[PDB]
Amino acid sequence: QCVKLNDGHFMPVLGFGTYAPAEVPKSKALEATKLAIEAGFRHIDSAHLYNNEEQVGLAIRSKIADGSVKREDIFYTSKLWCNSHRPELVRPALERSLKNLQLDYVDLYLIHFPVSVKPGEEVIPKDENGKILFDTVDLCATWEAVEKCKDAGLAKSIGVSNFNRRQLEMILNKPGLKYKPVCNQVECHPYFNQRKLLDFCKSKDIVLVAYSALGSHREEPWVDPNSPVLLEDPVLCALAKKHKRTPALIALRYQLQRGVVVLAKSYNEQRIRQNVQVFEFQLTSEEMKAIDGLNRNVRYLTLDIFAGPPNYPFSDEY
Ligand SMILES: NC(=O)c1ccc[n+]([C@@H]2O[C@H](COP(=O)([O-])OP(=O)(O)OC[C@H]3O[C@@H](n4cnc5c(N)ncnc54)[C@H](OP(=O)(O)O)[C@@H]3O)[C@@H](O)[C@H]2O)c1
Ligand SMILES: CCCc1n[nH]c2c1[C@@H](c1cc(OC)c(O)c([N+](=O)[O-])c1)C(C#N)=C(N)O2
Repeated sequence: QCVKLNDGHFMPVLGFGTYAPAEVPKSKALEATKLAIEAGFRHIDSAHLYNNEEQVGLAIRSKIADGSVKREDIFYTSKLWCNSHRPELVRPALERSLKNLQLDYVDLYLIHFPVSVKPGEEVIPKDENGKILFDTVDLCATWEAVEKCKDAGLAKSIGVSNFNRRQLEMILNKPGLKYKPVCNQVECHPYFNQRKLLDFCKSKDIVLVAYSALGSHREEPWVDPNSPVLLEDPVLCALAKKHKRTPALIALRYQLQRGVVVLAKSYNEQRIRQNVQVFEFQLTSEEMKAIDGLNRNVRYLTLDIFAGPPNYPFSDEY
């Protein structure tokens, strides 16, 4: 149920995603994470950006308190947001998360996104023309600060998210590198299966972690409502009928059998319990091939508002 990372730690291959649109009350993140743990999830993914780490920490700690799990049974991910890329601000950011969580460490700390924005409480700072106030930071300097967090034991493992191949290489080949990223958390699903980035990551011992595995939240305005609905896919639904599972479970199983760690968000009890069933069955080679055919090379999450700066990751082929 776990993959071994390049720093020797272990990551459960199924993970619970906690992000939800703003309209959703924070109390739901607490209830949802509790249900997820009760249903079998041991890998919990969140972020400072999501503004729920207080709720997600409470859910984790309450499931420790009622004796369901030990801390060591739980793999919790946080992420450093773009308003704290500056080296001197990395640790205060992790420490703030730990304070909100009331946890002693995170199992995994990621650089959330490679484009930096102006330091401050605002997570998307803008000027009067509604333009983003970008910052200028050497992400290599950021990584060194992130490395010290592992030295200090605040994060057991460290990694990145939304990095392209060249940005991975920038870190990987950096003079005096202490720790490789253990993972690259990126968008991955049958419509955008990241084969080249996946091959690159494997070659360097980096785990690929798939977010928006089910076709994403589809939150407006962030995502075009005209974009294909992954869970309504002909092939996934046919595989679903054939295996007496669901399209969601097919999409999740696909990532597992191709060596990808896979995230899945849900605030619904039934689907939360459904999603852990990913372990109950397997696809054949021929089905895996057929899912491979689904690739459309189109992202649900482009973050156009962050395009412009030299670190915008999605302009390279991969
Ligand atoms: N840049 C980043 O690092 C980044 C970006 C995006 C996401 N993420 C992470 O990845 C997580 C998940 O990605 P995501 O939120 O974009 O979406 P997702 O996991 O691909 O899908 C979420 C949507 O699918 C629905 N759903 C869940 N299980 C289902 C099932 N069994 N059958 C049918 N529908 C189902 C959910 O509805 P219900 O809640 O009603 O069940 C929700 O609307 C996030 O929470 C976050 O942790 C990270
Ligand atoms: C910079 C904009 C931040 C932001 N605030 N609210 C958002 C975002 C976008 C986002 C960015 C993420 O990492 C960069 C991320 O981790 C996740 N996630 O977890 O779903 C979502 C987004 C999209 N698409 C949607 N629908 O809502």
